[PDB]
Amino acid sequence: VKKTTQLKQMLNSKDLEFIMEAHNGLSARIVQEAGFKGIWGSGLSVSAQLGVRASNEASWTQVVEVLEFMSDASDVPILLDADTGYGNFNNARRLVRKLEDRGVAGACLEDKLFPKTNSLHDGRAQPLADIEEFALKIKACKDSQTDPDFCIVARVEAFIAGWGLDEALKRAEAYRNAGADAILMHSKKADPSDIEAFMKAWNNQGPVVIVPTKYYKTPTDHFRDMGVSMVIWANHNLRASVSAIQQTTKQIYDDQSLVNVEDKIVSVKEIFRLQRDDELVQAEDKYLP
Amino acid sequence: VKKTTQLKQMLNSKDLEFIMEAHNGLSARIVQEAGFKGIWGSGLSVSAQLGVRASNEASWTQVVEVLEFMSDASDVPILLDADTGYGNFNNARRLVRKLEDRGVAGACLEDKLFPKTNSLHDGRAQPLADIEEFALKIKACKDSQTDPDFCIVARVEAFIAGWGLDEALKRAEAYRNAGADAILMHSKKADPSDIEAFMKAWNNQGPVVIVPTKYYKTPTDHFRDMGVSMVIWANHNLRASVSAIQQTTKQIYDDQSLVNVEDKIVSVKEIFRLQRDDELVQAEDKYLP
Amino acid sequence: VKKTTQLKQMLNSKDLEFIMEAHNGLSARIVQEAGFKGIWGSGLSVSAQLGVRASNEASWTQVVEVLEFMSDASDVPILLDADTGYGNFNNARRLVRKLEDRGVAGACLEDKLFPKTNSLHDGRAQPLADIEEFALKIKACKDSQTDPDFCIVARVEAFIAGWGLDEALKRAEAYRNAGADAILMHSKKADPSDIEAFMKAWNNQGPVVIVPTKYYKTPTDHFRDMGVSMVIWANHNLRASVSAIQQTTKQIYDDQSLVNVEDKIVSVKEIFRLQRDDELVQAEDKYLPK
Amino acid sequence: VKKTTQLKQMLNSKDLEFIMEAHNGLSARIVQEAGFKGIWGSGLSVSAQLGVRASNEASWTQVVEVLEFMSDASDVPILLDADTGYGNFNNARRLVRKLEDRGVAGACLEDKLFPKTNSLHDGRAQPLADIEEFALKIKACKDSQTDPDFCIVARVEAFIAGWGLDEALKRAEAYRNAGADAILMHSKKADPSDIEAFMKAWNNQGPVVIVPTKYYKTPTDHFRDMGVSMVIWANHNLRASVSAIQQTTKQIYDDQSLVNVEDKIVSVKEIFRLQRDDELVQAEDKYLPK
Repeated sequence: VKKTTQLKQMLNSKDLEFIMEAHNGLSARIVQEAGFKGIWGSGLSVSAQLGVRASNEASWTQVVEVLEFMSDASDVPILLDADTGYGNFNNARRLVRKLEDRGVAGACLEDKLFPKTNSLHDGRAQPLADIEEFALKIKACKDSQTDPDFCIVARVEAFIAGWGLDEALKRAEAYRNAGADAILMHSKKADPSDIEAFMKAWNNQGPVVIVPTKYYKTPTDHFRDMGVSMVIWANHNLRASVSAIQQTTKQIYDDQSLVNVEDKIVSVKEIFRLQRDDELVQAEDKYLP
Repeated sequence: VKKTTQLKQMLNSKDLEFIMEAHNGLSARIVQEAGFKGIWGSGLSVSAQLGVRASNEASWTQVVEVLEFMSDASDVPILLDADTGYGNFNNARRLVRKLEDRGVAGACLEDKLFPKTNSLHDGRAQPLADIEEFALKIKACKDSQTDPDFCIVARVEAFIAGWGLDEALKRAEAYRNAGADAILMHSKKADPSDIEAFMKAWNNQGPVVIVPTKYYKTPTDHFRDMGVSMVIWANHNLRASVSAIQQTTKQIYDDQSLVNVEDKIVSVKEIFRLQRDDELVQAEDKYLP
Repeated sequence: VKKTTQLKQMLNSKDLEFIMEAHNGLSARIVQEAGFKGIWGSGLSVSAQLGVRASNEASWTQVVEVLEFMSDASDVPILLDADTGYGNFNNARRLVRKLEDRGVAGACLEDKLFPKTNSLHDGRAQPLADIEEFALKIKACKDSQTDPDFCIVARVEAFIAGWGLDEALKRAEAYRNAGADAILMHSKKADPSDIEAFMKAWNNQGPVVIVPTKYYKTPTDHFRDMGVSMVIWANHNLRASVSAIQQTTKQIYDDQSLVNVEDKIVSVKEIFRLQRDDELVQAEDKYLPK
Repeated sequence: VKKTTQLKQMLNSKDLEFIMEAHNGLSARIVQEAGFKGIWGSGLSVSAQLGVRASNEASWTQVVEVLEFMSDASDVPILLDADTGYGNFNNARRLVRKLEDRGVAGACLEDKLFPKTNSLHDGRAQPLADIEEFALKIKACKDSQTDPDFCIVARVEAFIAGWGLDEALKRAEAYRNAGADAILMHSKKADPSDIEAFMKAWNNQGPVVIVPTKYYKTPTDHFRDMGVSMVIWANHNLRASVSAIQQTTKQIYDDQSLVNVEDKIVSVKEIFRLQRDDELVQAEDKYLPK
């Protein structure tokens, strides 16, 4: 079954689904091997592994190539955190076609104003992309896909930006009506109130995706009770990697020896297995004289 | 001081120097922050993070771009594990110019036959690149660099391939005479005998670089006693990352919650700091109205 | 009707087919609008447009990227001249998988030693890739396609390398038996004698592709008579482009004016048409608020 | 003499300078061999050769990559038409840093709204990027160059956008004050009236670059009289290339022969020369065993 279809089924299923963040081919393979039915191509993680910020410093094609390697290394669908589509509807649909061709299952586009044009840090709510413009962007992507199952998730930034439930609902409905396959409802809060308020008002007009990072103490059954469709574990592999690399690097730096890390890290043979080195060995014996 | 010069000084200094493996921009930054004077752009790690094998599946330009991101994220020199130069002398010197332009400090080229043309698994020693050909490849790289301090490290595979000290010495001397800035003498052994045998016979004709991965129990002072110039901690950040990602992924998969990983990984704010998010914030306040 | 299938039908059709060289997205669209049923992604042309030599200087992914834009800009199949596959069978199949993914219809691989290991130029015949190695490379490529109709064309370098017909025949049969969709038989003669000799000895064991650049005075019907499946017009758009650019640049350099070129070149409106600018104009009208 | 410096001296020289458009490594080398002291990395040409529209469809890194091959194939400075910098000041400076690193000598940024947010076509004058935003973008670019001589040219869209001379002057002064090495003043008229009006009001506050594509009948000496620093021949190699490719492809399509093109296009030997194939031949002789 196509990865696009796999993701689409997840978004539309009656069960709470989960997708795990991965930021490179290696990361993607590990997530797949763990049993996750889906991968979250975190915009934060992809940019951070590259050493750059998540402000579209890396080009959209550079992001796409990272995801191409991720897609090549996984059988489960990857939902790409594509920010706002890297431009207008045209850049978004072009991105969609490229993701589609590389095997990526869907793209998550957010209704934030892009790029940042001013710098005002008052208490005001932050203006977002015009609703009709973003709805038309969603429509353009849906209209441009060649795989009817490719998914477009519309991330509503109303709560994050300082607006309220009414703005969140209006945007969610506009994007869902524009054809979004799911709505990712997000919040900056350390509790699930925004999510709760939205789900109550949403009346299940379509699948809802959430990112519990800040309110991670919330019992997962509470999301099920609310009919949430999918949970995204957004950036934990990247955060775990940094801890390990920082710890491993300092230890070696301090010891000028490998004695205190050798027993704490996977073997090199485990690395070869993750690269599927044996498939190549077999291939070499078959295709080389 | 230029990164090339930084690396060159390290190779020629009277002290045992160390460089730590890094496989992406994030990794490179962490190694730098830890205090390492140099970074080892591991061929194994770069390919593995991409989810592919270390058999030049990723193109040389794809490797170069990974290193471009690494170089952009570090001030210390990166010595790239460039396998055999991805082709003949011409591909090697072209690679050298691109690495040079991206800020990479040096390239390590090995005298293995590339690409693998046959598959015979007998006990015979494995044939390597013709000595004159490889020496000429080294010469071409040295002759093509526009930065006189860019470094070319010649990795001698004689011991690994099954040949002995005499072949290792002959190759080392030929490459050193061809202008190699240092000789990386490697072995597959779980003890330092090959390294010991070579250093005894080498009579310090030039800097020697080693990779203690398999004989990591060896006391580091023993390398100093032998006059080794540099130690490469080859792949430990990649191996540490995989352990963390595998552990973190399984935990979340099992718990369907973040409660058991949140306290074990770096915060998201630590990720922003590694991306130098504050420099951008400052820049936005200065360059945006 | 996938491009792969289109190219495959052309190779297996009963008529002499023709593919025109193109080296970028722009020339690919022009070749298509001209009515050509196929495009030749020339190694000489693609490397030349980039300003590098045709010796694997640009990486295979940079080449694939050029081909991606060409594929996007054309509805007809593109057959890429992929040298030897940029490495061994593994590099070759990964290349095929990437070309498939981007809409490229086929790849032409040649059996020469790669990369160059020595510079001896004595009159001797140049050694080629080991017949079995290359045959297995072809098989590895066929075995790894996800699209059954993707085409692998095997170019035999025997005549060019100095070997005779026997060796040209041996290699071709070997590559055909390995699964090549067609054999590209080439020679460095200014006459079609190597081709006539091979076609006679071949005995229609498979579609044969030729490049008549050097023996261009040979009537095309002669190729139909020999039962040649396809002809490649290998590099004339690149050569024509260079002539035009040199003359135009020279004219402007000398005149310090555009007066003597403006009437000899396409208008800017034609460029916009070739870019399909109007489609975007239409899309903005539909997808951007008023 | 770095390319950056070369381009900068041209912008600040007392003579009317000229840069020829090129869109790939091949045309860049041709422009150079013709004697042009500079190259115009046209946004129209680069996007067109790729077969896409000039609306930021190809990513900035794909554009930079094309420019990298162009830089490698030329010894004279290339001024890249970088639209608006592909985003805000941050995307613009990262672009400048990458262009510097690859040998590109300068970047031309324009003050139009990017990307397009709406499709209203009422007669109204089109709004542009906020003058302060763009000025700060220019400054951010100047502030981030590692090479002091890298050039930032600011293209003013006021006349084209429907605004008058006052606004064209306001923007230009603003961008010049921010540190632009030159101002590219453009108009969509078939006469140089907008340029004459601006040059008169400008009062030589800085080098001015123009593109006389639309008013090409205007004597070039007239631009010298106005004190114009540089002229850009914006897209004639691309236009000439398209003419040549269409004719050549058509000729071959109709004749199913190369007979009527072989004598009208450059020989293959000229392509090898342009690729500098002989240098590689010489290098192999020296670096490959016998």
